[PDB]
Amino acid sequence: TYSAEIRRTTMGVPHIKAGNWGSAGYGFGYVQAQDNLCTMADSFLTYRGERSRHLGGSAQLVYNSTLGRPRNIDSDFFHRHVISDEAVDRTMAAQPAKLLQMVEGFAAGYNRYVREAKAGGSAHAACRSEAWVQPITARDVWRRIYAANLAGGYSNFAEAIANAQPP
Amino acid sequence: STYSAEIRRTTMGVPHIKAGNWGSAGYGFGYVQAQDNLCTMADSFLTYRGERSRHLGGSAQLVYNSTLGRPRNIDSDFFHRHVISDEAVDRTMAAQPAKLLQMVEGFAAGYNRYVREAKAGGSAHAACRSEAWVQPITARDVWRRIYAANLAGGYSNFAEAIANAQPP
Amino acid sequence: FEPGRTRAPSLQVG
Amino acid sequence: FEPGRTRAPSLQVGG
Amino acid sequence: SNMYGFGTAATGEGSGVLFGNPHWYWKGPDRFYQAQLTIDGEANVSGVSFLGLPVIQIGFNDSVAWSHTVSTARRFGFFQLSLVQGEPTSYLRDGVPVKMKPATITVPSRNADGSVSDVTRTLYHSEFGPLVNLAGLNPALAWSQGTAFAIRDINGENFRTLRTWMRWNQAKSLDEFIAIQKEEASIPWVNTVAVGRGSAKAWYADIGAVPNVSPAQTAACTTPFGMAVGQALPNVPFFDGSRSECDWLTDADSVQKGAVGVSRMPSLQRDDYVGNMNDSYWLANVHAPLTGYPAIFGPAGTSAQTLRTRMGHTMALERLAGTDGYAGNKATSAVVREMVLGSRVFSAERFKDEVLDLICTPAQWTVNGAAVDAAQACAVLAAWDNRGRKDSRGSHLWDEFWSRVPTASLFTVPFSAADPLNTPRGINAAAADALRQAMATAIARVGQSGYALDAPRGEVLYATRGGTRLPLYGGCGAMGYFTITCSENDITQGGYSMDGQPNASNSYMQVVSFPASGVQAHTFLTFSLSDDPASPHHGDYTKAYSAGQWLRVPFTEAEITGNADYRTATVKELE
Amino acid sequence: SNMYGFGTAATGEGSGVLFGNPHWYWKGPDRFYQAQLTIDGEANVSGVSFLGLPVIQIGFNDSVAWSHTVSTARRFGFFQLSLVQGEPTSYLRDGVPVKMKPATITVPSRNADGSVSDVTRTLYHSEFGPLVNLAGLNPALAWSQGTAFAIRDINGENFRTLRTWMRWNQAKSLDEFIAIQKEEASIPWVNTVAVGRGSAKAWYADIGAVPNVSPAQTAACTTPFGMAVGQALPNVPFFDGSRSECDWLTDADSVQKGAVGVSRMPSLQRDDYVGNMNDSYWLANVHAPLTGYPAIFGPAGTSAQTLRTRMGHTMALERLAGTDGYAGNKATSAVVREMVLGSRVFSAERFKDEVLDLICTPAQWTVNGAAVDAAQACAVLAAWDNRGRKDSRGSHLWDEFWSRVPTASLFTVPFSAADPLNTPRGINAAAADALRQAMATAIARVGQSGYALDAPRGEVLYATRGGTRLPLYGGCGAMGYFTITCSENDITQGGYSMDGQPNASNSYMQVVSFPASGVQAHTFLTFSLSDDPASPHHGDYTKAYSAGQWLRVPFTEAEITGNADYRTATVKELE
Repeated sequence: TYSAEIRRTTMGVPHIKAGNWGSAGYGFGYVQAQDNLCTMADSFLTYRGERSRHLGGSAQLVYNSTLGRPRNIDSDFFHRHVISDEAVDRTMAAQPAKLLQMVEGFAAGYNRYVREAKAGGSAHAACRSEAWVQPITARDVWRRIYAANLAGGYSNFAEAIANAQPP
Repeated sequence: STYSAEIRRTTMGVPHIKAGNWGSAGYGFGYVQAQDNLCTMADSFLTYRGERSRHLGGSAQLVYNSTLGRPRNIDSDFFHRHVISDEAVDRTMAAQPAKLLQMVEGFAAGYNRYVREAKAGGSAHAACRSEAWVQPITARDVWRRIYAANLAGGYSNFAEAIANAQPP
Repeated sequence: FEPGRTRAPSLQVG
Repeated sequence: FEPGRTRAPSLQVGG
Repeated sequence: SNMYGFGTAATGEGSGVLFGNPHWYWKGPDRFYQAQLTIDGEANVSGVSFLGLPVIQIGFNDSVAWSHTVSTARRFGFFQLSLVQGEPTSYLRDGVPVKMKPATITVPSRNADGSVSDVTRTLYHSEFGPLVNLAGLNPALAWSQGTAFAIRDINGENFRTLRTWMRWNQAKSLDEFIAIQKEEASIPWVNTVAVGRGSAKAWYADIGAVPNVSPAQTAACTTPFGMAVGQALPNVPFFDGSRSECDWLTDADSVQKGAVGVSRMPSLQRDDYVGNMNDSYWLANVHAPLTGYPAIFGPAGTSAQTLRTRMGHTMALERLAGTDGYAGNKATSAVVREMVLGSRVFSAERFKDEVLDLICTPAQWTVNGAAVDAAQACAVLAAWDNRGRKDSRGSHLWDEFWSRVPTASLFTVPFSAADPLNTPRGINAAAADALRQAMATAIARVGQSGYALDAPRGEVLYATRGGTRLPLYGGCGAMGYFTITCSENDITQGGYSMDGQPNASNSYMQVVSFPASGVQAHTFLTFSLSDDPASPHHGDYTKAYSAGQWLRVPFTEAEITGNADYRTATVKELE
Repeated sequence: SNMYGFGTAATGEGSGVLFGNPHWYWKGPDRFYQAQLTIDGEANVSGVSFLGLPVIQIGFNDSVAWSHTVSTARRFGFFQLSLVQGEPTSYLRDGVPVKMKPATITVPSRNADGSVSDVTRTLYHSEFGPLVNLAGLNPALAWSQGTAFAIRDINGENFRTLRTWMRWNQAKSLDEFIAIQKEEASIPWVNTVAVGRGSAKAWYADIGAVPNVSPAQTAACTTPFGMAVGQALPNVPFFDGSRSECDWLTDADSVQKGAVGVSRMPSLQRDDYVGNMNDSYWLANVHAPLTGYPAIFGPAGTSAQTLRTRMGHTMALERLAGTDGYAGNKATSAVVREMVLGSRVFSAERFKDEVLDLICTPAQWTVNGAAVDAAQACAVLAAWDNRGRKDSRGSHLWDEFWSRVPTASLFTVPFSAADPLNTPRGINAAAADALRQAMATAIARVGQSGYALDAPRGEVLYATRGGTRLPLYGGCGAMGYFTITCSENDITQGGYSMDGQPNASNSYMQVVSFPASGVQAHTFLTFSLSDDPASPHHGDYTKAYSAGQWLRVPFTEAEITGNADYRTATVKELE
């Protein structure tokens, strides 16, 4: 039972209210998705290394970011190699309880909105029916989280890491 | 002994050059081309002479798309210096009939005439007229350009790759 | 030689 | 080693 | 690029009709420039040059008119070099070390701080041509201790091109035009179609400079590396430099060393029509295919033709059959002027109904587990005339859709050489989910671009001059357009704008015929004469192109001086 | 990115003022998203998160407000691995070969024809971190048969980041904020500035995760390659991976293996102000410089500050001197709100007159042998207010000029650590011709763009929303703007549009203070909440930013419910 009250004020600013961390996550993930689904859905393709599957290997990243705009194939390789299951595990293993719940709630909240966008409505006409608008996992959020830490190091050398090969 | 061309323009500005000889024809044709397209042409002679990097910086891409694609200025310069060398221009010119050598001589002179005009004033070509890469050219330069047009099917397609071929 | 690392260039003039 | 061939990467996060 | 040559049988008149339609840059130094050169008693020629070129490359005189399209014949080869051990700048020639020729080159380069400093590097030539770095093609193809690579382009030693065009500019009949082409064998990378005054047959030829290799050579000289990479360089000879036996051959009637001889180069003369749309020589004329020419020229009956090629020949046949909606059954100048702007869309004409029948029943879908409303999409397309005209409604939806349809087993009826215009065909019933997926995406792209699904193409496809968006017509070859107006701009980036650097599109256009009174030429320079936004000739020609009003270009002195916009001035200086 | 922390001495009230001004992406997943998190008995925080992040990164609660600017501190290093002969995937470590752990990865790739196939390769780790191709950096740095390179990012082992923002979100005072930062030493790549309720001092720190190397170590561990490429990677430890003495050190108060100890990381408390605009820790406060910290945090007074940094501190001093045109001499919430949008242009204020005096007499020139009339340019720039406000006239001329001025020997008065706000200065009279060159070019670029030289900035700098162009103000740091609105678009391609993917610009802004009633906060999210063009929250916030109308964000329960646009809803679900 996740449960959050979403209060919107001027300019749409959401004010999530919940009795626990997981439910706060649930509200926050929902509103972010509600307002920014196409960017977010594209983003999880990035962090998972699943861009080339949907958008082709040679196409560049759609959006700029601390990752720059490398080719999809190289970005995919970079994220899989560096943000691997092991790294995600090691990340998660070092988290407090409430944060782990928050992230659970966040993914489920995001996933709630995806189901809603798939059902209908005129929001996000740009991507609402694309295969890459799809549910995500707590671990995928953790991928994103880990990725935001790498801005000052590994992110700058994504192409370079994805192409490190012996003679 | 003087170049002399009559330039007749009609609807859409289409120029009809009328001349007594091939040199003078070249002169008028060179002139009207510059008069309508100075900025593109001037930039382009940097390309064929391999002088892009000095003016525009080595790490920038070619401004315009063409048969050459859009490599980095530095690579483009090396390609043209290497492939369209003096010897290549010397070998190209040796093969031409006298009238063409003359026409290209005129063409250069006519282009150069317009450069003198544009440098002197006027509002045409406001985008580039003050720039240092707007400069007179030689007959040999026009021959570089002619030679470059032929390479479209082979060398032009591997310009960056030719500019970076060196041993371990 | 790995065929999967082959990057076909621009061959059609124009 | 030829310093002339050095291509420095961008190191400003956000730039 | 497209071109037609129509014979006297196809026109009805005493002379044929030539349609020149190169698809070329709209900006940059290779853009066409329209002009007439008149040298007292030596030449009177009109047409178009690359900026920087002094003679006419595509045009006409009082006797002949011609055009060019890029040929499928490869014009270069690679040569693999076996390097001398210890000496990575020397290669073996039949067990004999040969020095590569070095060149030390310095280039001044402006540093982003202002100052200008020298950057130098030493590059190399083999006897075949310049050394080439092929690591980009595949990392295993680097210049190593034992292996290196040169590239040979036959035009490297072809100094005859400019002489050829000049001679063409002066030519007094088709016969002489053809004779010139045979003597020179210089045409570097294009087909040629010409029509002559008082000549019944239009001319087609891929007669130019082409690398000469035998079938025996191909299978014996291709290196392991050449084998491994062949598929990325189709028909490009990748030979063993080591062996002199692997050098390009010279025929008895070869004009150049290493070049294919004249008699073994494709040509055809027809009193009905010849045409090309960038496929091989093979289907120069649909009725009389050409075969047996050297492999380097491309496939001749084993490959499907592009949608644009299929559209082009369909247009030619339907004109002459009188079944294309124009008057009569003759390829007259006036009628050709219309049809080549017509903007018929082959993919639509052939497959739209098949597609809609299959996916619009019902028009409410589930795609990727998401509800999609395709009532509007389905109904707009069903209502659409399958053209890319200014007032065509829905045409852009089709573009966004068709170019996203996966081609793997899309057609149930495969290519047949005996039906080259109508195969492949037959939309695979199984493709239904792939088709709905592609349509969903198309709906979304047009959605976020801010255009309505039934928007008139004129508002989507445009060129801006003087601050106003001139409405345009046509589209991209990929969709099966013949009339080509192909933007590089994504539809979400303010529509198919033509203001940047578009992919190869209609540039110089001519419709030339020879009535009794003398040549007549109708022309376009789609982008206009002058790249200067301030010039009176930055946008006028483009305004006429938008309106589809062909310019009747004055040719005689009387026509020139008689022109409403006649201006003259004479320039001179010492030599 | 900019940020100010003002203490009670500067504000003259019970608490200080916090100004948070990250310059960041306008699109993409790293873009900011404004929201409030109210958790029962746990947290009540408001501010901003990257899309996909669940805790507030920059913002405030009832007790503390903070922001971040990107720090000059290097967060990575290289390691030169000496490979084992015959075994290029193994590197030597103190004489013994150590095998690089492989990972064989397969990525599905959509092919340009629709079909989906796998592309596979095998990548590697050293114990330092992933292997890294550095041929791009320099050809000689290729993964050879003898040598290879690995990169390490201390944040790769940093797992305390989310917890830290989580705890800051809950923090109950400035002292608690400080202690969390000191406890966690986790902040990955940013400076931090904070202000607390009833706390006189403002906080600055570059305390976080930072590589730990000694000056002794860098002298003994930097390889010949590391020396050779050292200037391209300033303060980046390019160490020898073969020697274990070169491993990153660990201090006695070091929170993480290989990171710097908490007491050797720069911080400062001031009751007047701390600020940072992307330069090093050095000048957190102009009156009391910070010195004596590890090299890796960047230059402490051995480098010229950027123009923006000079603008930033200048603004802060002149506010407190009461010499900036604003009322009083205190940094109050209300004044700070106006001040940070004023769009002053350092380069103009400091160098315009000298440039104009140097090159404008006379105003008709010879530039590269060509006549150039610069009277209009000279006059418009003389008349201009040195600001980038919506109605500033000629500001774009200055942008196109200044960014083209060659910087070599530009100033005659070199940088002096004693005077970091006024040095370098003194426009070199010997630069007159280069300055004329740059100005000539600027006149041309504006000319192409179709804007008049005296166009109001608002028509050049804009965001488009709902079909209408909202006039904007500000510019790029290169001209020495503090207010950042920095287009990636060339002036010729439709002005300084902010509709694409602009450069790091004003994104989430906040001015937070703590009066007796409780936390007050005024905010902007310049690009608006929603990336959907159909959303009413796609352009509302941008309208407000254009008008310069700060949004008082409701924070308490009565404020949220009392808001004129209050809508509430509830979402629930199992697990």
